[PDB]
Amino acid sequence: KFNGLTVLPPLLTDEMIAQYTSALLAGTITSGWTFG
Amino acid sequence: GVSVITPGTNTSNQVAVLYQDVNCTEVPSNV
Ligand SMILES: *[C@@H]1O[C@H](CO)[C@@H](O)[C@H](O)[C@H]1NC(C)=O
Ligand SMILES: *[C@@H]1O[C@H](CO)[C@@H](O)[C@H](O)[C@H]1NC(C)=O
Repeated sequence: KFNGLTVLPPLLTDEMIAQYTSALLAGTITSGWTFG
Repeated sequence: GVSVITPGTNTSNQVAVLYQDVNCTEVPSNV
């Protein structure tokens, strides 16, 4: 939108990043520091 | 913009093409 200027989308969507943080958060609530 | 997706010429010479943020009904199989 404009003249020669474009914006590229990020590779990870926001859904994917919220998935990543919920996996980190379920790992720590449930296993402590052992999963890292 | 137009981008070309290639597996590498040392694998194949087939190619796919991305027309960036263009509605796919006004470009000019698999669309
Ligand atoms: C590139 O080509 C060489 C010889 O033609 C082959 O040994 C090598 O595996 C090829 N690389 C890939 C990624 O296919
Ligand atoms: C492309 O145009 C058609 C016709 O109006 C429309 O139905 C379609 O939703 C458009 N593409 C996108 C991604 O919205």
